[PDB]
Amino acid sequence: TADDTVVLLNTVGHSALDDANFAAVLTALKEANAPHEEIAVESVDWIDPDPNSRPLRALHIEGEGSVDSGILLAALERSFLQAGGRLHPVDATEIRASHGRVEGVVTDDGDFLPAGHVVVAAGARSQR
Amino acid sequence: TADDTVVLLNTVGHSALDDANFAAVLTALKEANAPHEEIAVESVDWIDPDPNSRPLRALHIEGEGSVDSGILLAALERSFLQAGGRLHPVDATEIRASHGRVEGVVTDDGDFLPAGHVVVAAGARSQR
Repeated sequence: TADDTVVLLNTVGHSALDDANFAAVLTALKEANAPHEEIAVESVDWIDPDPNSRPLRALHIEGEGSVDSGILLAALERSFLQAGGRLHPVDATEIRASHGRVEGVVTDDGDFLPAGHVVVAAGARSQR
Repeated sequence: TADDTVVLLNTVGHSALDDANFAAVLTALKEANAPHEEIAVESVDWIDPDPNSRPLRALHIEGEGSVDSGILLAALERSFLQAGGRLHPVDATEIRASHGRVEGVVTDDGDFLPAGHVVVAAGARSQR
């Protein structure tokens, strides 16, 4: 959805975070030889801030962009099926292991799925 | 009382004045080849602003300073007497002129002072 990012510095925050972090971003960009420049705030397109909340410094970072997370998920699902992956729309309840090896996964419908590899990427539920 | 001036840009004002005027100061300094530099706000000595009112840009102007107006007035009075001036601590009430020439000044004590030269520097009362 975008190729580039503009980092804005305004005074609606702590100097001890926002001033220090703006300097650290500028430094980290220089260290990594990343393409960027400090630009005039008047050259940032579209923004129409409250003058009392407006930025006084702006940082254009080239090749630091954004994705539509919904279109990304759809494209990952599509790409998974295309490569022969199978989607089973149930939740794991329990990982089964014995003698220090994975056997598979009990699902919340009562079934058991056997496997020699289990990758846990269950977000905030992963450790539990 | 000082040799140098720091111009501060904060967001406690209109962008249409403060942003335009900061740019105009920077421009006028560059045009005149006047000694100055845009400095980090963290390098401005003494200031301890409210973070929500703090400056995000600062401009050091070299050889643009200040005087104590009270010591200046005392020094001007002293220097006037030294050069043969006489201080008469009354106010002019009326300038007298005839045949398109100054005759002198009626003072608020009722007296009349004759002169061939009258210089009006009575601040806001000068035109009246």
